Amino acid sequence: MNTNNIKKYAPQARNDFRDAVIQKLTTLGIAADKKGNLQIAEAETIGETVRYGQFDYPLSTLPRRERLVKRAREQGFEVLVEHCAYTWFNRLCAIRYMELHGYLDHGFRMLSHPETPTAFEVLDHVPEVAEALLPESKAQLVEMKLSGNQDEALYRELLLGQCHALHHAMPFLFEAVDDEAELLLPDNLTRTDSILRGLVDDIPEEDWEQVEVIGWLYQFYISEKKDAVIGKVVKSEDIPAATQLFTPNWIVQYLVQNSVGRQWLQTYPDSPLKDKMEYYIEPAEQTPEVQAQLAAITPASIEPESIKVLDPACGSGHILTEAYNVLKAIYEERGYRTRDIPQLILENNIFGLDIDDRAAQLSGFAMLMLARQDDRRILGRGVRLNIVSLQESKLDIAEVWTKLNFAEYKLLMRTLALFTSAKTLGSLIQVPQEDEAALKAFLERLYRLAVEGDIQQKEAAAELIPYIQQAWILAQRYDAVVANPPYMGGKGMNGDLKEFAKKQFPDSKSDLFAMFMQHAFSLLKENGFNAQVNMQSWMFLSSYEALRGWLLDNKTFITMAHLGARAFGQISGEVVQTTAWVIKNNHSGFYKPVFFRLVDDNEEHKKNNLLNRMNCFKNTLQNDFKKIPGSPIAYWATLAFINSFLKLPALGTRAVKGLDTNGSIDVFLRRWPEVSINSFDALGKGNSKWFPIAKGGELRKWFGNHEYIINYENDGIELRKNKANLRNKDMYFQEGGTWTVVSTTGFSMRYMPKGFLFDQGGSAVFCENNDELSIYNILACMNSKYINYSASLICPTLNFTTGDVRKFPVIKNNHLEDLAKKAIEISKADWNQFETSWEFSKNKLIEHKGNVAYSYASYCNFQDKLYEQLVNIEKNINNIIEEILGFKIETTENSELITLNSNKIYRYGQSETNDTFLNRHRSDTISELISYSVGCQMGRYSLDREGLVYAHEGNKGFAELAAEGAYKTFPADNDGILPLMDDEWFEDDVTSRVKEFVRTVWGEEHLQENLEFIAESLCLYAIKPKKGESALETIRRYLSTQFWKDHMKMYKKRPIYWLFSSGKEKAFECLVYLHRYNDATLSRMRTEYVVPLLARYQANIDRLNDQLDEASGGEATRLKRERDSLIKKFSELRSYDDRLRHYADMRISIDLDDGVKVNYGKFGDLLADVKAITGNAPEAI
Amino acid sequence: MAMSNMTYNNVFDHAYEMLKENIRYDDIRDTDDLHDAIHMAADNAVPHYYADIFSVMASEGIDLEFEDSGLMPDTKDVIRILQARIYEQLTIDLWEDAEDLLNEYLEEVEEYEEDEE
Amino acid sequence: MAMSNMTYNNVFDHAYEMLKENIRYDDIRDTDDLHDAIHMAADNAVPHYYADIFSVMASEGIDLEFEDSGLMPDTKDVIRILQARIYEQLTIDLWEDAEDLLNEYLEEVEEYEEDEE
Ligand SMILES: [Mg+2]
Repeated sequence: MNTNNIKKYAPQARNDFRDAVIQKLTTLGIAADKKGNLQIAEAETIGETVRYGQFDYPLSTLPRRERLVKRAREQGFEVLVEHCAYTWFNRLCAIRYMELHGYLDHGFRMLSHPETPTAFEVLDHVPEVAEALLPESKAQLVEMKLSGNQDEALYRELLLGQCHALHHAMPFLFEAVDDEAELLLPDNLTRTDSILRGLVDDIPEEDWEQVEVIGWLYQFYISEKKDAVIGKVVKSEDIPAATQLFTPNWIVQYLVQNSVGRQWLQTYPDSPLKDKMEYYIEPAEQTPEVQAQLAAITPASIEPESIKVLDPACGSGHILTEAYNVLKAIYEERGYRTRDIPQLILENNIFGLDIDDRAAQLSGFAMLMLARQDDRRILGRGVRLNIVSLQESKLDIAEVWTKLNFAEYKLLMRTLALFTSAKTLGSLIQVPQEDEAALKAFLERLYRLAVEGDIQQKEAAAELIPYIQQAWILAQRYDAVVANPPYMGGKGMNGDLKEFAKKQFPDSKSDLFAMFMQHAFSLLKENGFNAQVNMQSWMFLSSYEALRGWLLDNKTFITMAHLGARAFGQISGEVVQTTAWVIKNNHSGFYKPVFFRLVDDNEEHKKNNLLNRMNCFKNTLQNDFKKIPGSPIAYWATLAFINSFLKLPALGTRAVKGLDTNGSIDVFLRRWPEVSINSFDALGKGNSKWFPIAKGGELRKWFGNHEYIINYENDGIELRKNKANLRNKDMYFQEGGTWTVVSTTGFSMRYMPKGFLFDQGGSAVFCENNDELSIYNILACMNSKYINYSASLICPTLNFTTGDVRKFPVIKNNHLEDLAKKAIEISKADWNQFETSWEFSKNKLIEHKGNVAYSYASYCNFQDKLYEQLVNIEKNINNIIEEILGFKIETTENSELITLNSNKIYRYGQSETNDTFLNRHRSDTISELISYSVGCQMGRYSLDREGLVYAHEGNKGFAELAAEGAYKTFPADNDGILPLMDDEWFEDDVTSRVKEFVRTVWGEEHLQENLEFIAESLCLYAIKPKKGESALETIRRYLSTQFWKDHMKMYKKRPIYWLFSSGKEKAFECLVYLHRYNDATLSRMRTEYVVPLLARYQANIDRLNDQLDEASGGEATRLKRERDSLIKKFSELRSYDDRLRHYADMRISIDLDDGVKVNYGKFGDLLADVKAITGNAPEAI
Repeated sequence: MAMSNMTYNNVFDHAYEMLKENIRYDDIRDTDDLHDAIHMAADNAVPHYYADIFSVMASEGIDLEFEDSGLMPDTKDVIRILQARIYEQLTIDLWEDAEDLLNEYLEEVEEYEEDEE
Repeated sequence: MAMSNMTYNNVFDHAYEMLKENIRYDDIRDTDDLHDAIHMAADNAVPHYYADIFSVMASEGIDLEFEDSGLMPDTKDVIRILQARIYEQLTIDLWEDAEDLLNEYLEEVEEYEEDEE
């Protein structure tokens, strides 16, 4: 509400301000078009009356208006419009705050009339306000009081008089001399219909009682522009606009107490401020050498006037207020006059800088308000202020130093040249110290020329002061820096900024916050304190390894607090992880850093933990982090782990990156089921056209993930034309190990046999020619808990690459080889029990005998035995070595998971765990059996031999196989087309052959029991149970309803058996084998399958006509319904026959090399789910 | 609120009772007049609460596939299709066993005719 | 089984994870090439158990009226229509937030050039 009011009022207020400014400019004669070209109106005056639109401005205002045009020559129209709008908004906010605080000379509110809305309190108190502000015009104002009118700029005249009165001690916002905005006063702005009444009414009274409203106006009022500019990358326009945010006060206090308060306490132990601190952290133990060095370098005592504080990003100014409060407390401890303390603090105790003029003005206003509320001699004398910075430098010469009444000339020219392109470079511009003191004397000369001399001397001094002041401020060599660098994202990467970073230090040129940290270190004197906060993503990246090494080589840590995530109440901030740290400039090799881990804690809980000071790990050195490569400074890691990390050798150049392709993977990579086996390399040697490839997928250990095929004809000449990378064309076709570069969940390594290729996604490791180490030992080590934890710790981002794997330690043993061999054998045995692997041999339910339930129980027992054996082997291999040293508990449940299809948790999701897995799984098994049955009917599999039987192209050579005797126990179809209906009219009905298959496999003694078991098993999960029906009807319903979906899901939208369907009513459905499709298939389907069906429908239609007529009665509703059923089917089948004839007249020839994805769309609206496979809607001729 | 437990058996029992009420009130005497008597009996049986409709389809006793292609509404709302499926199933079930009530009412009215006096 | 408590939020989370995995695996570096990725992510996310579908349709987050008339299947089954509705809802919701992942992946992969070494 209170905070949301400013947010909801900022956009319309800003729009109204901009519209008023542009309207007043156009009425004056300054107009801007879409292109931005100036449209200055002609300055043709008839004489003593300017011919403007509707206003008659005085001639004296004509030159000043020209200055605005001059501004148009030097700055954009939008820039000046925004500046004027901000100036007016700031002035109105300041006067409203002053009148609400009731600290005026006359104590009367100006804009708001108490107990009288939309009026002014000064209207009744005209003489008192007049004599308080402008006595010389009091009587004339009294005359206006006699008129009871003139609500025009006369009120604005009184406001300007009040501003001139306040200019005596507040010169940075209100100016006694005539300003440029006085010419551009909005028309009828004093009227009750203007925006002033809206400002008065919208802003309540309660929200003025807060002290952070300055930050609210700083941030919320500009949030609309930040949202507008977040869409596109900014280059040099919105550098300060997009870097505005509020900083919580408690972290500011914590940093301040550990930066200056800690230094103040360490300067002399006799400081009684020990009980005055709450966030101070006392070091516990240090080596005597560093203690002696600190005692030697620490002075006995220093004066309280030597404190130097720098705030490169003051922002709202809360840090300035906190520093002022701390300094006031210190001076009160020392003992000084309560009135001169603010003066001396503002003189030589508090300093700050920024990039935005608005932030500087707001900070100055807040500081002056605090001084007024604290000091009583202020606002009557005046004092210089240091808030603004990085102002533009004018190139006018021969006039600024002409009135100077003249070594310093060269320095002045140099500092004038430096401040030209200052907005882009921010606060990173530095000035050598040697030219500081004399420059300061130059400033004093300006103070000697500020009031001495005529108006020209004063103007020259005012023009020359700000740059000298900024240079002196930035060249103070402060001893304490407390600031939070802004956050730079994708928009922060600029070409000119990158060039400047390259010109500057390139070690940490990736991000701006690192450069800010480096500059703050540079601008800090010896034995200084630097307390800062930043994001977490600076200690776990390869780029910052050199930065971390430099930091640990030249400086030392003092106190680091891991704020972590869950900050600011978890509002926005997709990356809210952050850390705070305090660094001493002195180098301490054997220091004892102290770390506090407040991660994953809410703000209230984090504050409670900080107050209680728990979870402290002061049990690490500073050089110990150098042991682990990359210096990943961590506090939870024990010293034993660090010591043992370097005691073992790591993998050398045995890791090799995979090959790369530049695109068009759709024409190279295809799945193995959809190509001929003659061209396959793994099966049927003789032609090298297709080769296995490795890419890496989900989590899987020791074996698996064999499902992709690449084209490598003639060592590669087709893809050599592109020549993407062809990386390492020497280590191919060799056994070794493979692992996934992608994140997934964890880290795992799998065996890789001969005749394989590896891609970028899956990187490969090969043993040397005669290396002592063995591949099986490496596989055993890489799947261990220790290596998993090390990999997780080194790269939390989960981006395992070649450079991050060449440092993992490896051990040497002998039992690990046989353990790895047994694990690989078990994994391969588990992987080779499904149809999706090219080593499938036989189903697991037909190799037993007896009853179907007995076979299912045997299968379940076999799976359980495999699972138990692998669990025991994993436990043994974990307990065999375990480094025979210290170890930690299971980091995650993922690191202690067994990856097998037998393990139901890994198969049916690790989250859900219910008893329904005892049913669903069962159903699945039965489904697979049915699929195998079809494989026997189509000729792909046989009950005599093992493995694939026929998978060639064009249905050529099948006659030879049939005559030889491959299919003798269970004969296969000859046409290659399997009909699928709801009647036994055809001899190729799938249900009948399924029954025959079951009877052949399990005899003819308990066929009914087996059929009942199958039907009951299917209805558990696959389909919905019905009221009453036989087993055969359930089988037929499953085949006609829930078989196409399961097959299409198993092969992942690359079907092998294509489905031809008639349409809405299932009048005609057929399955066609892809590998047995010649150019004379459609004609046979039309000839011997469709026409007899039409004849049967016609012969059955008329017979039921007489049946309904005879004995018509209560059954007439039950009857004749089939008569309605057969009417639609006949017409649908006739239309399908017409389409089939049209397509069969054209002899279509297909090629398996193209792939299912393209070949599936060459038959129009004859197949099923054309869009779900090809991706585009089918085209109808 | 969003949780309910209504089965198809409750709907069938309600439809049966309403059919008996209709055949008693309207004095149905011929088989061909039963159609409308059944139709109205179905109309005040399909629930309008979406939770009840979704719970009914997951119960036991109702299939998940239409039998007549002429009873599918031409709309874009999924509630209408489910309601039409329930209506068709109820119509089939009620017409399956409906002559019993008709002949019972006929024999009762014949008994209490009292020689048309 | 019948007492299944599956909500639209779980389906959306699974689809989001699958989309992230697919975009990481395929390494797509353009805005207009995300159609295939989102199609693949949405296809392999809808459930197949009828009880799960009926529990999802009664959850919070998914409406009951189609927005496009071209996505209506032409069949006599009711599971297909519900699955198509869920697929369309998931597609819209995921396409609502899709540029963030692409730009994040691009800016992350930009920092691994190694100066072509
Ligand atoms: Mg055949």
